[PDB]
Amino acid sequence: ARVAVLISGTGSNLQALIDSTREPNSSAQIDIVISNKAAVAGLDKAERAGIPTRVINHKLYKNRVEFDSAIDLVLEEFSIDIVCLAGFMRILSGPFVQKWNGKMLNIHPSLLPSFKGSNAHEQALETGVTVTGCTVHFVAEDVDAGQIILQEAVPVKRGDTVATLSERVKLAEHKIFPAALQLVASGTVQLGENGKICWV
Ligand SMILES: NC1NC(=O)C(CCC[C@H](c2ccc(C(=O)N[C@@H](CCC(=O)O)C(=O)O)cc2)C(O)(O)C(F)(F)F)C(N)N1
Repeated sequence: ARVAVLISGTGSNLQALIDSTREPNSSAQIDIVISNKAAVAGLDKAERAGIPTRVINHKLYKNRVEFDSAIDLVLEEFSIDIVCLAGFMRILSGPFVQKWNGKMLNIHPSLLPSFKGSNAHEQALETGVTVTGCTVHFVAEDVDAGQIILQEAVPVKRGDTVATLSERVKLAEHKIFPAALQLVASGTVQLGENGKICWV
Protein backbone atom coordinates (compact mmCIF):
# COMPACT_ATOMS: atom_id res chain seq x y z
CA ALA A 1 0.00 0.00 0.00
CA ARG A 2 1.11 3.55 -0.78
CA VAL A 3 0.95 5.76 2.29
CA ALA A 4 0.71 9.47 2.95
CA VAL A 5 1.49 10.87 6.38
CA LEU A 6 -0.01 14.21 7.42
CA ILE A 7 1.81 16.13 10.18
CA SER A 8 1.80 19.47 11.95
CA GLY A 9 4.91 19.27 14.14
CA THR A 10 7.90 17.31 15.44
CA GLY A 11 7.19 14.10 13.51
CA SER A 12 8.31 11.49 16.08
CA ASN A 13 5.31 9.35 15.03
CA LEU A 14 6.26 9.86 11.38
CA GLN A 15 9.79 8.64 12.19
CA ALA A 16 8.52 5.40 13.73
CA LEU A 17 6.32 4.82 10.66
CA ILE A 18 9.27 5.46 8.30
CA ASP A 19 11.42 2.98 10.21
CA SER A 20 8.74 0.21 10.37
CA THR A 21 7.67 0.48 6.70
CA ARG A 22 11.33 -0.23 5.78
CA GLU A 23 11.64 -3.36 7.88
CA PRO A 24 11.41 -6.58 5.84
CA ASN A 25 7.93 -7.85 4.82
CA SER A 26 6.31 -4.40 5.19
CA SER A 27 2.99 -4.04 3.33
CA ALA A 28 3.35 -0.24 3.26
CA GLN A 29 5.69 2.44 1.84
CA ILE A 30 5.56 6.13 2.77
CA ASP A 31 5.42 8.06 -0.49
CA ILE A 32 4.52 11.58 0.62
CA VAL A 33 4.54 13.65 3.81
CA ILE A 34 2.28 16.69 4.04
CA SER A 35 2.45 19.42 6.64
CA ASN A 36 -0.05 22.25 7.18
CA LYS A 37 2.79 24.22 8.87
CA ALA A 38 6.19 25.32 7.47
CA ALA A 39 9.50 24.77 9.28
CA VAL A 40 8.39 21.86 11.45
CA ALA A 41 10.90 19.06 12.24
CA GLY A 42 8.70 16.33 10.74
CA LEU A 43 9.43 17.83 7.35
CA ASP A 44 13.20 17.47 7.93
CA LYS A 45 12.68 13.86 9.04
CA ALA A 46 10.79 13.04 5.80
CA GLU A 47 13.41 14.75 3.62
CA ARG A 48 16.27 12.99 5.46
CA ALA A 49 14.50 9.67 4.69
CA GLY A 50 14.35 10.57 0.96
CA ILE A 51 10.56 11.05 1.03
CA PRO A 52 8.94 14.01 -0.81
CA THR A 53 7.15 16.64 1.27
CA ARG A 54 4.64 19.38 0.73
CA VAL A 55 3.56 22.29 2.87
CA ILE A 56 -0.12 23.14 2.41
CA ASN A 57 -0.78 26.16 4.63
CA HIS A 58 -4.34 25.88 6.03
CA LYS A 59 -4.46 29.70 6.63
CA LEU A 60 -4.36 30.37 2.87
CA TYR A 61 -7.78 28.69 2.32
CA LYS A 62 -11.24 30.24 2.78
CA ASN A 63 -12.65 27.11 4.38
CA ARG A 64 -11.80 23.53 5.34
CA VAL A 65 -13.25 21.94 2.19
CA GLU A 66 -10.90 23.95 -0.08
CA PHE A 67 -7.90 23.22 2.17
CA ASP A 68 -8.82 19.49 2.24
CA SER A 69 -9.23 19.52 -1.55
CA ALA A 70 -5.65 20.81 -1.90
CA ILE A 71 -4.51 17.92 0.31
CA ASP A 72 -6.63 15.50 -1.75
CA LEU A 73 -5.05 16.79 -5.00
CA VAL A 74 -1.61 15.82 -3.70
CA LEU A 75 -2.85 12.40 -2.44
CA GLU A 76 -4.12 11.77 -5.96
CA GLU A 77 -0.82 13.02 -7.49
CA PHE A 78 0.90 10.33 -5.41
CA SER A 79 -1.61 7.51 -6.01
CA ILE A 80 -2.09 7.19 -2.24
CA ASP A 81 -3.93 4.16 -0.73
CA ILE A 82 -3.82 4.95 2.98
CA VAL A 83 -3.49 8.19 4.95
CA CYS A 84 -1.94 8.30 8.46
CA LEU A 85 -2.49 11.35 10.66
CA ALA A 86 0.60 11.66 12.84
CA GLY A 87 0.35 14.75 15.05
CA PHE A 88 -1.82 16.39 12.37
CA MET A 89 -3.80 19.20 14.05
CA ARG A 90 -6.49 20.13 11.53
CA ILE A 91 -10.00 18.71 11.77
CA LEU A 92 -10.93 17.40 8.33
CA SER A 93 -14.23 18.11 6.55
CA GLY A 94 -17.02 15.56 6.08
CA PRO A 95 -16.45 14.92 2.36
CA PHE A 96 -12.69 14.35 2.77
CA VAL A 97 -13.29 11.94 5.66
CA GLN A 98 -16.06 10.17 3.70
CA LYS A 99 -13.76 9.78 0.67
CA TRP A 100 -10.95 8.30 2.79
CA ASN A 101 -13.31 6.14 4.94
CA GLY A 102 -11.62 2.88 5.97
CA LYS A 103 -8.28 4.12 4.61
CA MET A 104 -7.30 6.90 7.06
CA LEU A 105 -5.81 6.29 10.51
CA ASN A 106 -4.99 8.58 13.43
CA ILE A 107 -2.83 8.22 16.55
CA HIS A 108 -4.38 9.71 19.70
CA PRO A 109 -2.56 9.94 23.10
CA SER A 110 -5.31 8.53 25.34
CA LEU A 111 -7.36 5.35 25.77
CA LEU A 112 -10.44 6.44 23.80
CA PRO A 113 -13.24 7.06 24.55
CA SER A 114 -11.61 9.00 27.46
CA PHE A 115 -9.92 12.34 26.86
CA LYS A 116 -10.90 13.13 23.31
CA GLY A 117 -9.28 16.30 21.94
CA SER A 118 -5.78 17.68 21.41
CA ASN A 119 -4.88 18.16 25.11
CA ALA A 120 -5.48 14.61 26.32
CA HIS A 121 -2.50 14.65 28.74
CA GLU A 122 -3.72 17.84 30.43
CA GLN A 123 -7.14 16.15 30.83
CA ALA A 124 -5.60 12.92 32.22
CA LEU A 125 -3.58 14.85 34.79
CA GLU A 126 -6.56 17.02 35.92
CA THR A 127 -8.72 13.90 36.21
CA GLY A 128 -6.17 11.97 38.27
CA VAL A 129 -6.09 8.69 36.33
CA THR A 130 -3.14 6.40 37.16
CA VAL A 131 -3.48 4.66 33.80
CA THR A 132 -3.77 6.36 30.44
CA GLY A 133 -2.44 5.24 27.04
CA CYS A 134 -2.79 5.71 23.29
CA THR A 135 -5.15 4.65 20.54
CA VAL A 136 -4.97 4.06 16.79
CA HIS A 137 -8.39 4.54 15.20
CA PHE A 138 -9.94 4.87 11.76
CA VAL A 139 -10.85 8.55 11.22
CA ALA A 140 -14.55 9.30 11.33
CA GLU A 141 -16.33 12.63 11.00
CA ASP A 142 -16.76 12.91 14.76
CA VAL A 143 -13.39 13.88 16.17
CA ASP A 144 -11.46 11.09 18.00
CA ALA A 145 -14.51 8.87 17.66
CA GLY A 146 -13.76 6.51 14.76
CA GLN A 147 -13.42 2.74 15.07
CA ILE A 148 -10.59 1.59 17.37
CA ILE A 149 -7.81 -0.55 15.86
CA LEU A 150 -5.23 -0.90 18.63
CA GLN A 151 -4.62 0.56 22.08
CA GLU A 152 -1.85 0.34 24.67
CA ALA A 153 -2.07 1.33 28.33
CA VAL A 154 0.67 3.53 29.83
CA PRO A 155 1.05 4.26 33.58
CA VAL A 156 0.75 7.81 34.90
CA LYS A 157 3.50 8.46 37.48
CA ARG A 158 2.99 10.54 40.59
CA GLY A 159 4.67 13.84 39.81
CA ASP A 160 4.28 13.61 36.03
CA THR A 161 4.12 16.79 34.01
CA VAL A 162 2.52 17.04 30.58
CA ALA A 163 6.09 16.68 29.20
CA THR A 164 7.01 13.49 31.09
CA LEU A 165 3.65 11.81 30.56
CA SER A 166 3.68 12.83 26.90
CA GLU A 167 7.13 11.26 26.40
CA ARG A 168 6.16 7.94 28.04
CA VAL A 169 2.99 7.71 25.93
CA LYS A 170 4.93 8.58 22.72
CA LEU A 171 7.03 5.43 23.29
CA ALA A 172 3.84 3.32 23.15
CA GLU A 173 2.54 5.32 20.16
CA HIS A 174 5.69 4.43 18.20
CA LYS A 175 4.81 0.75 18.79
CA ILE A 176 1.06 0.66 18.05
CA PHE A 177 0.87 3.11 15.11
CA PRO A 178 3.30 1.19 12.83
CA ALA A 179 1.64 -2.08 13.94
CA ALA A 180 -1.82 -0.73 13.04
CA LEU A 181 -0.56 0.62 9.74
CA GLN A 182 0.79 -2.83 8.88
CA LEU A 183 -2.53 -4.46 9.87
CA VAL A 184 -4.54 -2.13 7.59
CA ALA A 185 -2.03 -2.12 4.73
CA SER A 186 -2.02 -5.93 4.66
CA GLY A 187 -5.83 -6.10 4.63
CA THR A 188 -5.71 -7.93 7.99
CA VAL A 189 -7.83 -5.21 9.56
CA GLN A 190 -10.62 -3.52 7.64
CA LEU A 191 -13.47 -1.17 8.34
CA GLY A 192 -16.52 -3.30 7.52
CA GLU A 193 -19.67 -2.19 5.68
CA ASN A 194 -21.62 -2.38 8.96
CA GLY A 195 -19.26 0.41 10.12
CA LYS A 196 -17.47 -1.95 12.53
CA ILE A 197 -13.85 -3.10 12.51
CA CYS A 198 -13.26 -6.44 10.89
CA TRP A 199 -10.29 -8.75 11.41
CA VAL A 200 -9.73 -11.02 8.39
N1 LIG B 1 -13.15 14.99 10.96
C1 LIG B 1 -12.03 14.58 11.58
N2 LIG B 1 -12.07 13.61 12.53
C2 LIG B 1 -10.65 13.22 13.19
O1 LIG B 1 -11.06 12.23 14.09
C3 LIG B 1 -9.47 13.76 12.88
C4 LIG B 1 -8.43 13.11 13.73
C5 LIG B 1 -8.35 14.17 14.88
C6 LIG B 1 -6.83 14.38 15.63
C7 LIG B 1 -7.27 14.78 17.05
C8 LIG B 1 -7.61 16.37 17.10
C9 LIG B 1 -8.67 17.01 18.01
C10 LIG B 1 -8.89 18.43 17.88
C11 LIG B 1 -8.11 19.21 16.87
C12 LIG B 1 -8.45 20.61 16.77
O2 LIG B 1 -9.29 21.09 17.50
N3 LIG B 1 -7.83 21.36 15.78
C13 LIG B 1 -8.18 22.81 15.55
C14 LIG B 1 -6.87 23.50 15.72
C15 LIG B 1 -6.26 23.32 17.11
C16 LIG B 1 -4.97 24.01 17.28
O3 LIG B 1 -4.42 24.66 16.38
O4 LIG B 1 -4.51 23.82 18.50
C17 LIG B 1 -8.91 23.00 14.15
O5 LIG B 1 -9.58 24.01 13.98
O6 LIG B 1 -8.79 22.06 13.15
C18 LIG B 1 -7.08 18.58 16.01
C19 LIG B 1 -6.84 17.19 16.14
C20 LIG B 1 -6.29 14.07 18.07
O7 LIG B 1 -6.90 14.69 19.41
O8 LIG B 1 -6.45 12.94 18.27
C21 LIG B 1 -4.87 14.66 18.25
F1 LIG B 1 -4.20 13.94 19.16
F2 LIG B 1 -4.40 14.51 17.02
F3 LIG B 1 -4.71 16.02 18.51
C22 LIG B 1 -9.60 14.79 11.83
N4 LIG B 1 -8.51 15.46 11.35
N5 LIG B 1 -10.93 15.08 11.24
